[PDB]
Amino acid sequence: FCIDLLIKLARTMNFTYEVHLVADGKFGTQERVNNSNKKEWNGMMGELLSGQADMIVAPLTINNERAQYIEFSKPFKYQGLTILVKK
Amino acid sequence: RITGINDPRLRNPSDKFIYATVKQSSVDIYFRRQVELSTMYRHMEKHNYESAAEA
Amino acid sequence: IQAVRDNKLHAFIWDSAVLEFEASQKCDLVTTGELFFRSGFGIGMRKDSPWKQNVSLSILKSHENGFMEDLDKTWVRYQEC
Amino acid sequence: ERPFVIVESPDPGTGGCVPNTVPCRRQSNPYTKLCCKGFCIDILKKLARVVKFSYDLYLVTNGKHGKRVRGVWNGMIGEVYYKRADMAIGSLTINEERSEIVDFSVPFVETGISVMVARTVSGLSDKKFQRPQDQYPPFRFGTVPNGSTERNIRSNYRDMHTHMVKFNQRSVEDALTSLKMGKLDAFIYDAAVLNYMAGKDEGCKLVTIGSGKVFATTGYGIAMQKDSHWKRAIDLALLQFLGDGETQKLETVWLSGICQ
Ligand SMILES: *[C@@H]1O[C@H](CO)[C@@H](O[C@@H]2O[C@H](CO)[C@@H](O)[C@H](O)[C@H]2NC(C)=O)[C@H](O)[C@H]1NC(C)=O
Ligand SMILES: *[C@@H]1O[C@H](CO)[C@@H](O[C@@H]2O[C@H](CO)[C@@H](O)[C@H](O)[C@H]2NC(C)=O)[C@H](O)[C@H]1NC(C)=O
Repeated sequence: FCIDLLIKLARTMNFTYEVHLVADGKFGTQERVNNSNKKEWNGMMGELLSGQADMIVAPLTINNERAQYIEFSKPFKYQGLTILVKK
Repeated sequence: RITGINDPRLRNPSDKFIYATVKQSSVDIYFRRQVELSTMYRHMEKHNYESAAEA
Repeated sequence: IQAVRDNKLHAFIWDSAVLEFEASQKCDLVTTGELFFRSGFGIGMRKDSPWKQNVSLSILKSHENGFMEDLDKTWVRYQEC
Repeated sequence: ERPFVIVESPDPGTGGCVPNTVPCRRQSNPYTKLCCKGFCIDILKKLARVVKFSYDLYLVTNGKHGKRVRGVWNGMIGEVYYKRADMAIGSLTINEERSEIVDFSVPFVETGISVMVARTVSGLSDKKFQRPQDQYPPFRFGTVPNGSTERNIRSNYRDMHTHMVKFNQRSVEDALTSLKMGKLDAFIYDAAVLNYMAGKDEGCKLVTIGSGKVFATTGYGIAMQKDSHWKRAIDLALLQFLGDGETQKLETVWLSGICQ
């Protein structure tokens, strides 16, 4: 889905793209280890903040904490959360 | 037959069902000091038997 | 998904779209209830870069003409077998 | 707007209206004082209480929402454009046309475009609304003019427009009156207002399949003059408002249904 959307987007703004997967597979939250009170970022959000990335294209969430440091765009699909049980 | 204070018939008063209490009671103050429930007082103040077991 | 399907766990708490497609996709699994939180996906980049504004306009541009809806229908409609 | 922002006549004799309300002033540019309360009213009250700002409520006279007819903007969008009003609140959708010149915040109410009918169509591509030239003439979809939907139907099915010159053209309630009578069976309008009004009615009128077929899925936002720093602040706050379940409470104290 997202890569097809990326193709349709790049066909309009003179783009050249290099796509590469995340390092560890974790989505990303603030993380603070002892002797370091600042909750340093880890995940693809931390990779983007580091400088290796230029844009993230994945089904990311728009929770309050993420918007503090990174400017988002208008959402393209609203949804919620649900529970899965065997039946 | 009926339910607690959750039904839309009480959230939105209906012309068929009538909700009334005893006037000049502690319940009057209780419904006169709730922010969200204020509108029910609007119904309750409209018609409530200023009465007793007669009601 | 594999663990809870193998009855190692009982229920999985996850986003509505992923499970809503996968339940109709694999077999025998259905979700119960509805959302208790509501939000959507989006694109994210570093602060103050014009790509952000331009793609934000382009996303609504695509939404107006049904391109996103058509793509979603194409990629989720062949399910619920 | 009918469910969101409600305007009422002042208190019986005093002038300071009933509590849980905010004074508002309709201008003529007799500045009578009315009292406004509703969903957006409480939203703005909480926002101002959390970001420590003061405000006054002013209505508009030139049209309901406003369109770019003859290259001039009327309505709330035009008022914000001409810098005669720093902010706009209430029923105002989001799309590419308005986003060119005016900023916007994160949406807080997921809206859509749906079809109200009586108690037959399953999409825009359906043969009924696509090429309406069959034997039975299904007539008079509502689509209140000069609003938020005509620009959307301007480039979704180009032949539907010229077939759609005659309809119910008084208000949203006029469509309900005509549906109850039977002069028409088609209505197309915003999802939120239609859902709310179909919620509370004697008997109940059944909308189409539901939110599963909404066109142009967007969200209601807050307009504001461009480059204002203020925007960023409120944006963050808006997300926090979705965290504490505030939206659920402020909806359940303003949304319900006798059938829906
Ligand atoms: C972003 O999209 C706009 C629209 O195509 C462009 O930005 C500028 O838009 C103005 C008004 O149309 C033009 O006069 C400028 O020439 C555009 N800038 C450039 C660099 O083309 C542009 O296509 C996109 N990029 C930027 C950086 O604006
Ligand atoms: C959309 O635009 C039309 C055209 O201006 C508006 O219709 C006009 O309404 C005024 C009201 O007094 C009449 O004097 C004009 O003769 C009407 N013009 C036409 C061409 O019918 C219409 O009101 C606008 N829509 C809304 C919702 O305001």
